[PDB]
Order: sequence, then C-alpha cells, then structure tokens
Amino acid sequence: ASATRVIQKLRNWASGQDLQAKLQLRYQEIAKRTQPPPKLPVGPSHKLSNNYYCTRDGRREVVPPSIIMSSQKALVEKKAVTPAPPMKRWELSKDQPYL
Amino acid sequence: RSRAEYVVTKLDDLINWARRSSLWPMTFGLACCAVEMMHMAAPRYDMDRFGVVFRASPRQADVMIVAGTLTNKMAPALRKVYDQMPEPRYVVSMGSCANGGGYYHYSYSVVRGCDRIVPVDIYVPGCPPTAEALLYGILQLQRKIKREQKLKIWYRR
Amino acid sequence: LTLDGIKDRVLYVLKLYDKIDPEKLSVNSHFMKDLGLDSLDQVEIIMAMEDEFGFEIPDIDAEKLMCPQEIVDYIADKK
Amino acid sequence: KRPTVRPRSDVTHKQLSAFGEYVAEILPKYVQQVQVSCLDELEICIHPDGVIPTLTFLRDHTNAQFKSLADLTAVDVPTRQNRFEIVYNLLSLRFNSRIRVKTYADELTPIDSIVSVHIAANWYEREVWDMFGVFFFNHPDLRRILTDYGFEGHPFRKDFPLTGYVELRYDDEVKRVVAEPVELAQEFRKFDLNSPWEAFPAYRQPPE
Amino acid sequence: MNLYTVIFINILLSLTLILVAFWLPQMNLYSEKANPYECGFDPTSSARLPFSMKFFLVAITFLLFDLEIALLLPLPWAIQTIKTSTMMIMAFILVTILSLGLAYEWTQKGLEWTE
Amino acid sequence: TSVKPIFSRDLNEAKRRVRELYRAWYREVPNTVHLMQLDITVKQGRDKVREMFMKNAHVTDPRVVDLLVIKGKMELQETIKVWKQRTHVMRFFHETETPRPKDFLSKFYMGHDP
Amino acid sequence: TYKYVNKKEQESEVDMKSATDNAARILMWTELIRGLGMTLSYLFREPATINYPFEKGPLSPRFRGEHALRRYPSGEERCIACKLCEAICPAQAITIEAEPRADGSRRTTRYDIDMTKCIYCGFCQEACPVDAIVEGPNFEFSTETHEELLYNKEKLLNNGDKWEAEIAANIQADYLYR
Ligand SMILES: COC1=C(OC)C(=O)C(C/C=C(\C)CC/C=C(\C)CC/C=C(\C)CC/C=C(/C)CC/C=C(/C)CC/C=C(\C)CC/C=C(\C)CC/C=C(\C)CC/C=C(/C)CCC=C(C)C)=C(C)C1=O
Ligand code: SF4
Ligand code: SF4
Ligand code: SF4
Repeated sequence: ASATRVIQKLRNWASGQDLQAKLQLRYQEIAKRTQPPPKLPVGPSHKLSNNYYCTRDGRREVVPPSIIMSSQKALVEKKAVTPAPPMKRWELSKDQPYL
Repeated sequence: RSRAEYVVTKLDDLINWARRSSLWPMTFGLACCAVEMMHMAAPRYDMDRFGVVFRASPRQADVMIVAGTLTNKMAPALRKVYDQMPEPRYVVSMGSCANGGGYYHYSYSVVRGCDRIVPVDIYVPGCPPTAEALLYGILQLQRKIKREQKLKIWYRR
Repeated sequence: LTLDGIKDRVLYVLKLYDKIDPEKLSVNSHFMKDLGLDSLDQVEIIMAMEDEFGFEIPDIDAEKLMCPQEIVDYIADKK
Repeated sequence: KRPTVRPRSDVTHKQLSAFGEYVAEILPKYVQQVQVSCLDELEICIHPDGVIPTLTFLRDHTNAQFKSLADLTAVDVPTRQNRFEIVYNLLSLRFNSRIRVKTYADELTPIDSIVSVHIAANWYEREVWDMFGVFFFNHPDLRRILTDYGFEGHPFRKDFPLTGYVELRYDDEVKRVVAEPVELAQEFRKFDLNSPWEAFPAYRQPPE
Repeated sequence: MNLYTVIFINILLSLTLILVAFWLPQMNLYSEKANPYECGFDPTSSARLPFSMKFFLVAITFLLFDLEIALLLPLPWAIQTIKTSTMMIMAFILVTILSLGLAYEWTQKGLEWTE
Repeated sequence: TSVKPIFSRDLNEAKRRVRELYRAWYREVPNTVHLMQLDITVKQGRDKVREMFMKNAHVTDPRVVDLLVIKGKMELQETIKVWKQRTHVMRFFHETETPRPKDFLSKFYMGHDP
Repeated sequence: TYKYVNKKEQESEVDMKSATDNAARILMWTELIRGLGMTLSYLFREPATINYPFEKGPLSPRFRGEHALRRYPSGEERCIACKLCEAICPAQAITIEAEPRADGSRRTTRYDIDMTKCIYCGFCQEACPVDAIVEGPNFEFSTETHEELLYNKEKLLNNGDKWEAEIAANIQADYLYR
C-alpha cells in the first residue's frame, strides 16, 4: 500500500488487473485483535418446564433394523421396482454454462 | 592463552558461520508436519531468506527434517537416506510422531520416535508444530552448530 | 545311453552331497530307510540331479526316485 | 419438530424395503437375510458362494445399476464360527442409491474375489487379506499392501495386540534396522469405560 | 601461446579446487554412505543394464544433419566469390534438399518416438 | 468334520505344493545372496529355509498347509522382486536378539517369566 | 446444476483476421509474454515476509501451545487430581498419581505429560473442571534431547508460574465462548 503511483501503474499494466483494489496484504480492514465480550445464546432445551428428557431423547429412538426377509424367521404379477426413482438430469447453469 | 589457540577459535567461528548460514535440508517429509514445513517454505517465513534451501538429493543435503510418522515400513528408507548424506549432517525431528510416536505411539507399525533410527540433533514439539516453531528449531540448530568447537578440540588433542 | 557314465556321475554328485557318508553310499542304498534322509534332503538330491544334468525333473517322479538306481534308469528312459 | 432429534422420512425406508424384497425374490439361491436399518440403509446378507452372482446382478441389472463399489472391508467378530464379516458398500449413480452386501468367512474358507466385477476390489481385497487373513480366490496378485515386508500376523484381527509383537530399532553392531520383541517404556493403560447400567432398552438381549 | 597459457591456468584452477575439495574436509565413509541412491531402497538391478532409446532414428538423422551443417558452414567465405549465381544456386539446392529430407522423415513419422 | 478344501483334497498334493515351494526357495537363495549384498553364505540361507519349513512341519490340515504355501509364495515373490531389503531378509536370523535359555534354572535366575 | 469447463459451444468458423490472430499468438508467444508480465508484477509487489524472530505471526487467545498448571490467586494449585485430563487424553500422554496431602487436600504426587506423545488437542484443558491444566501460548520450546520434552509436575508448575501473566489474560478473553 506504500507503493508509488509509478510502480502501481507498472504493476497494474503488467498484471492486467487492478491490484490496488484487492491487495493480498492486510493493513487495516481486518478486525481488531481485542474484541468486546460476547454473550452466547442458549439452546432450545434451556427452559424450566415442558422439557422432559424422555420427550426429546433421540438417542433412544433408535430401533434394531427391520428384517425384510430371513432364512430362519420367515422360513420361505407385481411390478419390478428400483431402489429409488431415477435421478433427474442436472440442468445446465444459467449463471455461466461455459468457461 | 596461546596465539595459535585464538587463530584456531577464529577458524572454528568461520567454519561454523559457513555451515549455519548454509543449511540445505533434504526434500523429505512424511505427513502433516511436512505440510507445515512447506508452510515454512511459504513466503511468510522464508527459509530461503534465512539461507535454508531444500535439495532433493541427500548428497547435497546438510540437515534432515524428519517431519511425520516414521513407520516400520519407512524406517529402512529413512536410515538409508540419512546414511547417504555426507558427514556434516544434522537431524531435526519435527512433531510428536517423529519425536516419540505421538498419536500412534502404541501402534504395531510405528517406530516410537525417529531417535530409535537416526541420531536426532533437535526435537521440535507440536502436532503439528507451527511454521514459526519449525523456524525456531532451525535457528536453534544454527546456534547449536555455532557452538561447535571442532578445530579447538582437535588442537587440544 | 552311456549307462556307466551317467551312473558314476550320479554317484559322484551323491558323494558331493554332504549329508551322506560316501562309505555307506551305494547304488542300491535307499535315501530314507538306508541313508536316513528326509523328503527335503531327497528333493535337494533331485534338484542336484536337475542342475547337474541340465534337464528338469517334475515332482511326480520325485517320490518315485528313491535310490540311485531309480535315478539312473529314469534318466536312461528319459534320454 | 424436535430440534435435537434427526428428522425421519419413511419414503426411503419403503423404497429400500421394496427393493430388498425385489433382490431377495430374484436371488433366493444366495440371499440369506434382507434388512433395512432405521438410518435408511439396505443390507443384504448372502451366502459366500453367491458373491460373484450377487455383485454381478447388482452391477449389471437395469433396475439396480450399482456400477460403483464404494468400499470393501471386513469386520472381525471372533465369537461366531465364521468370524470375518465381509462388507461391500455399493453406489448406484443411476438411481442415487446405496446398498450394502454382507457375507461371512473364517480363517480357512476363502471367498471369491470380485476383481472381474469391480477393479477397485483388487486393492480392497489386498487390504482385507493383509489385515484379516481372508484369502480371495482368483485374485490377479494377492499380497500385502499396508503391513511391512515380512510382517507376521494380520493386525486388524481382534486377538492381535495393539502394539504388535515386534518393534524396530537401529542396531549399530550390525549397522541395520532390526526387529526385536516389543518392550514399552510405558505400557498402554487400558480403561474399563463401560457403565454397569443398561443404556438402550430396545437392544436388550434375552437371558440365556 | 597465450591461449594455451590461459587453458592451462583454467586446468590448474579447477584441479586445485577439486583437490582442496577432496583433501580439506574430514573423511568418514562406510558401506551405507557409499551405496548408490535409489530413493531410500536398494536398487533392484544395476544401472549398467541396457536402457532403451526411443529417439535413435532422430539421433542418426542428427548425424546426417550435423554433416549438412558442416557443408553449410563455409558460406561466409563462399559469398565472397566472383560467381555469386553459382554459389547462390548451389546453396539453395543444398538447403532445399535438406528441407525435403526433413519433410520426408516428418511424413514417414521418423521424428516421432517409438512406443 | 467335513470341510471345503482350498486347493488340496488331502495331504499328498499339499505336500507336493510344499515341495514345489521348497524347490523355488532353494533355487532363489543363491540369487538373493548375490543380489542383496548379504554377509551370509549360500549354505546359511538354505539352512534357514529348511529351518522355517521344519518349523511349520508339524501341521496336518490340508487347508492350513495350502495357506502356508500361499504365504510362502508371497514371501518368495517379495524376495524375487526386490521388495524385501537386506534388513528384511536378515530379520529371519535374529542375530541381534539374544535367545532366552530353555532351562528352569536360567529362567529362574532371569525373571518371573516361565 | 452444472457447467462445462472445457467444452466449446458451436464454432467460430474461419476468418483471415482470426487466423492472423492465432498465427500471431503461436509465433509471438503472447500468453508466455503475459505470464512474464504477471511475474514482473509480483516482482514489483511488496513481499509478505515477516522479520522473524523480531516479528511474529499473529495468533489468537484460543491458541494451543505448551502445557501449564495454574493456581488460584491464593497460590494453591488448581489441580484436584481428578484424572479427567488423563481419561480424555487421546494419546494417553498424561500420567497422574495422587494421595492426600499433609493437610488432607486432594493433590497430585505425579503429573507427567509426554509432550512427544501429546497431540496438542486441548482436550485436557477443556475437560479440566477447575481450569488447572491449560495449553498456554508458548510454542518456541524446542529442545536438543528427547528427555527434556518429558514434562513432570515441577516443569508444568514452573510453566504455569512463568506464563500466568499471559494465560490468565487469554482465559479472560476466551472463557465466555467456552
Ligand atoms: C500433501 O501430500 C504431500 C506432498 O505432496 C504435495 C508432498 O510433497 C510431501 C513432501 C513434502 C516435502 C518434502 C516438503 C518440501 C517443500 C516443498 C516442495 C516446497 C518448497 C519449494 C521448493 C523447493 C521450490 C524452491 C524454488 C526456488 C526458486 C528456490 C531456489 C532453489 C534452488 C535449488 C536454486 C538456488 C541454488 C542454491 C540454493 C544453491 C546455490 C549456491 C551454490 C551451490 C554455491 C556455489 C558457489 C560457489 C562454489 C562459488 C565459489 C567461487 C568463488 C570465487 C567465491 C569466492 C569465495 C571466497 C571465500 C573469497 C508430503 C509429505 C505430503 O504429504
Ligand atoms: S505429529 Fe501430528 S501433525 Fe505431525 S505428522 Fe504426527 S499426526 Fe501429523
Ligand atoms: S492437548 Fe490433547 S493429547 Fe495433549 S495432553 Fe491434552 S488431551 Fe492429551
Ligand atoms: S482434569 Fe484438571 S483437576 Fe482433573 S486431574 Fe487433570 S489437571 Fe487435575
């Protein structure tokens, strides 16, 4: 940022870009190293009522996997299916489709 | 003391100055610590400004910066490239892995510190040590080999 | 087929084998029940025959080659 | 609704259940179990003889198109007769789906390699052999891939110790890097980090 | 005499430099120090084995082209001749023949490397 | 008591594969000693190969013998193509490792290990 | 959505001006010249090199450096030998032995941190319930022997006494976030 105007014009012409608007060296635009103290918010479970843990126990809602068929438990015109509907084709970008 | 002792001390100072102003590490690294090593090579810290320039072959290397986890499969290769370096050579262990195994100390395939394989001159702690810390270790090594008194010990023999 | 030549060069290599007493060695002496060797010693002997004769002997003949007489008539009917 | 619990969609569970029924009725010769987890993941547990037909069908069927093998691994559970559970995670880009195929093995029954189905299975099965000792039939070049040369034992097994049996050091008398029986300056302190109270009543096994 | 003197001075200087480089520092050489370098592992085979050359035809062409250069080099004295038409025609013929040979080899893929 | 074979139906062709592997090791030992600069002689290398085979000589299960042959062929390939180094080859000899004596008095004097 | 990085749309046909432009680009090395110009601009820029050790790279109060054991303002050790740091240490780099003191206080008789084993992750300082063990911001503590990085309780207490003027300020600046 201490470069003379001659050197700035030389650098801008040599690079083809306006380098002074976007300098890679931080001078003063950065945040101050000392900051005011924060006050972080509390989560949604920080309440004094209607907050029983059994109603929000996501860890204990895990069940053992459901057996679709078994060689011992089941002891065993419909259409063919797929694991999912086929993936929709991606649309070309309307912002910049080609470089 | 004797006049020749002063001349020998000054020659020792000259040799140590040359060897500490020209420290060429081998282009050798193993892990995240070697990533921090090339961040020391990066323009912020400029090991080249300090006179420290990587050379690929161990024959042109002066110091070996063991930067990463030395495994059992890697240990013969590390010993080989250390042995192929010429005699005024130094070793800078970098990071907890190269120091004492680190996070993989109790592993079946990890050498518990590269000092079991090569004689380490300087240990740089961290996981990873910052490029500041590695540069500090390099400067500490420069001071250590400034402290060497080879011709003075030879004269006192 | 130069039977005497092949048999005395077989006996020469068998003498060159260090685990066999040349005094106890004979043409009809078995490797296992007479010379007291192992199957590994026998296959080393067969490999010595291979590398002294210049032709390969398969493994299926190795368990049949039990005496020097078996070796010499085997290489006779092979050559 | 609840901010701390993962949202659950039933459509993926229904689709995976339907596809599991589909694969199970297509291949009854090899499929032993089909399950869908509560995390919406489909697992098909097959006989080891049907690894090649099952993987080939999943890769080349029009309704499957699982053309990408995500990974191949093994799990050592040393309390069953066939201790190594071989797991194939597969990705279908056509249907944007993932499937898991399981089979079993022990130390002395090799299973067929699927290098002829997926080429990534080459290095994946090399890793499985190196880490567990599960041999693979018809592999182009099966050997160790991660352990040291001449390493004895398969270290990802449960009974293999964490530190191993040997350690390397530079011996100056022989001027080499040599292997010694392992001695630790500080032993690895194992911890008993298991609460004596049951955490999940849904997984309570019945008493013996 | 002066050129011979300065060549000998260069020879003496470089011999002195390599001599002081070999006799000044402390020697400590052992087997692993002087074993050949193969990026940390032992060499699988000797480096004196045959090592295939994919530009051998280009090297032979380089021999012929270097002799074409040797033919073309007396031109700065050839341009001083009285009969400049003959010299100009002969030089044009030589360079055109050289260019036609290069074009024929380029067409016949001789400049491309094998395998 | 009826199991699926790996390669060998019984012990005979398993021993045939063992003999083939021993033959390959016996042929490869001099080339290894010449190629890797080994201090040992050719006699010592073949003695070590025989010692390893005799160490494994007590097994009678065809599947275990087949897997031992497969492992031996893997190590043989690691020696043929120079992937094992001088250190890896010399690790079979344990020349830097002192051996624990097998007698009760020496084990009593050394420590508590039986 | 997606985009093409190298696919060209339609064709530009052939023109004498375009052919001459491509000919000049091939013959006169135009992209090579502008690469030279870019390097020239970088030459005439200002380097980003600080003058170490007289200038140091910026850090934050959260920085995890050399370990230290702190005290209360009375001078009593903060550590109460609870072994939470030892339990949570992912590298098992902490060794703790303890007994009641002469006044009955629950204090350590051994607090060792193997800094060659430590991974500098801060789990000890975030598991400590009394802010005893911390990672103070020292990072220039490289040694010449492996032993000097095997810290014991005396070394850690000396580090806490040395760096208390900075560690307390960092904890003051940081503790509302944690
Ligand atoms: C993520 O994955 C990974 C990687 O992947 C990306 C890795 O890569 C990887 C490995 C990582 C590493 C090994 C880290 C290595 C770091 C880097 C690759 C980045 C560093 C960058 C470079 C090396 C590029 C450097 C470029 C430069 C331009 C620097 C210049 C360097 C040079 C070699 C050229 C300059 C030459 C020298 C320094 C020596 C020159 C001087 C001399 C030889 C002196 C000669 C002079 C004389 C003899 C003259 C004498 C005569 C006289 C008359 C003098 C008079 C004397 C008197 C006394 C009077 C790992 C582990 C990894 O995980
Ligand atoms: S000490 Fe940490 S950062 Fe360095 S190599 Fe080991 S794991 Fe990576
Ligand atoms: S920073 Fe992490 S690895 Fe280091 S002592 Fe603390 S808990 Fe252990
Ligand atoms: S967590 Fe804190 S109080 Fe507990 S033992 Fe560790 S340093 Fe002491």
